[PDB]
Amino acid sequence: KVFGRCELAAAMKRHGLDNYRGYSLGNWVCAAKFESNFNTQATNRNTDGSTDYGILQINSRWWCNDGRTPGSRNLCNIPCSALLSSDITASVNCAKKIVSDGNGMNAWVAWRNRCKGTDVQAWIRGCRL
Repeated sequence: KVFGRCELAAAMKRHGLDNYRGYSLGNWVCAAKFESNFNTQATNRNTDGSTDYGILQINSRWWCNDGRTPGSRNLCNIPCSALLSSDITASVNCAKKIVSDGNGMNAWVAWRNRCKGTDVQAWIRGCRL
């Protein structure tokens, strides 16, 4: 499923992402935008061979098991395909584990290079959340 800006923000708010670990809702919507383009089915294969899955592009070498990434820790203990679902609960739940990791949202390259230090609040303005 391809979400709308406000549609995804309300879904993330309800799943408890607004200010989870100090990151306001706009950060999460901005990240999703540049990581998957709001598309739950997005997959991207990396040079190291791991693949990124879903709305929040969660990585197979550490967080999920896709049955093809050797040395995968599968920290969120879940098959990567579960993350391409129209229901974002699994993505959001694993993302919470990733963000509490000590590196924060810097773990997402797109957040770091395109959202960090911007008016992220512009991402949820005009939304009935």
